[PDB]
Amino acid sequence: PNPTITVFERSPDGGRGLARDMPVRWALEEVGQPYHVRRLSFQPFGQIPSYEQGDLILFESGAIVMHIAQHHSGLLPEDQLRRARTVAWMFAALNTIEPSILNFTTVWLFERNEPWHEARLARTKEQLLKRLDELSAWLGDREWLEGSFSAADILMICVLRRLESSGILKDYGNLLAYVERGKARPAFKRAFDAQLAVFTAA
Amino acid sequence: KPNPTITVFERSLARDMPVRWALEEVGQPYHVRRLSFQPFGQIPSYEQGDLILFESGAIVMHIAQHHSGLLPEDQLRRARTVAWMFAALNTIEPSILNFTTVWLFERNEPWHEARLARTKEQLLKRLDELSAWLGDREWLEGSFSAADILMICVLRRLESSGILKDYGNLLAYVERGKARPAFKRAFDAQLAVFTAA
Repeated sequence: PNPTITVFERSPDGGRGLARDMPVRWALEEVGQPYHVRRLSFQPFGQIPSYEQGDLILFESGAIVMHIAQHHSGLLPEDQLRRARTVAWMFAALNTIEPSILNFTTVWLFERNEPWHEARLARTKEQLLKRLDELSAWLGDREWLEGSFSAADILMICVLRRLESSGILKDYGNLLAYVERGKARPAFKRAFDAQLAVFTAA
Repeated sequence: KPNPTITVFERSLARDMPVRWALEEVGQPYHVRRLSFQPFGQIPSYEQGDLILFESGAIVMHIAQHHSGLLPEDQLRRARTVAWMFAALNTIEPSILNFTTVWLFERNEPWHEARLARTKEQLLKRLDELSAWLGDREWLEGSFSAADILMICVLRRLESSGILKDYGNLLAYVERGKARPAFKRAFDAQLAVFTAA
């Protein structure tokens, strides 16, 4: 039947589409699968999003986007050489790029109270800047990560959008344009609007 | 299909261990190229024909989906296995990485005991959830899988710290994987490049 995903009824991003349900929503919209939504209040880690389809219950945004991408057309290449490299970028987005971002942004957004705030911020920015240098050096002049738009691009773009609040992507022209390219897609916009409509409802 | 080539440094628990373990578990012979100084400059590279791979999770995935025993055939079982492979490397492993880099690399920095206590509390919460899921189960989700390879390797970076001692079921989980013959064969082959230098 139809997938049911769970989002929070009140988003900490405040209607900015930054929670981990954004990649899921985007993927479902990109694939054209109608889906049901449940709002929650307070899965082995008790987070969002959960993904439900019959007896199957999924967790982790990476794996949800994976399951959507392989049971439908449009998000993964047919060729297995191409498909394996896509999976590499999906893992790279979440275990290589995202932690570098998260370490910096937590200091930048929330740790202004801490005593050695200045010195720790400089250390996490240093590590982030090398990761982005590497990411931007790879992408160069490409439209997407690897050929056609893929589930890796959804994950990488949603990960990179966590850096909008800090303005760090201003020094990376191709990475900035790359995020904008993803945002310009009608599926992103459909997912963004539905996310924003949850925020206005509560 | 030709035998894969992986790439390690001669400097080390390194990221090739899960890849080594997966290849052993599955029985694929493999060549090892050595290096000193992948868009991100990380070991291991995985080369097989025209396919080049990076990311330990992606390499392990590829090994598991084209050979037998590390991924369940059932699509609902298989999907959940992928969830755990993701949870290991983006939910459990960063908490581990953030604690270990304070615990070892940033002793001389004057913000030590403040930062160490915060990362430990965030770690303990992750381990609480992991212990709670695991319970008295042998493995994460049914039979041994590639998720267990990734998780056990992730958890072994906590050996130096001794934090796993208050999580009896997790400590024994690590030993359960270590006692597998394929682990030992992958452990020794990793130790063969350790001694040649």
